[PDB]
Amino acid sequence: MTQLEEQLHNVETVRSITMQLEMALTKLKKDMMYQVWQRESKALESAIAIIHYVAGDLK
Amino acid sequence: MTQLEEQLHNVETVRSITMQLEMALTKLKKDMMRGGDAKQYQVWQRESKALESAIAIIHYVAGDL
Repeated sequence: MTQLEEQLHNVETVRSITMQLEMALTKLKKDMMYQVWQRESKALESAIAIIHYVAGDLK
Repeated sequence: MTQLEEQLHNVETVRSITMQLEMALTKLKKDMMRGGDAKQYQVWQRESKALESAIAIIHYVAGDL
């Protein structure tokens, strides 16, 4: 159980930090909101969507 | 200037978090090289490569380095 709890903790940490990154990018994009600002903001939304998706498999 | 400082500090927070993510992925990686084999390591190798590629994109777009 201790070692399984360690593996679980390492997966949960990755999941938690990925959700934090999603929020940091959201603040970045929200705060910055002309095409180039707009285009970076869409790119950030897309990067956020991606890492959210990829991280879903972590459960 | 308020807008510039706020953007710089937001990009800094992105840098910090992405550094922390990369460190956590390194640890998760040790455990996968040891916890067994089969479906889940190959599932993990898929997921890890995708995660690191998502991080590379974030760096390209946010430019945190």
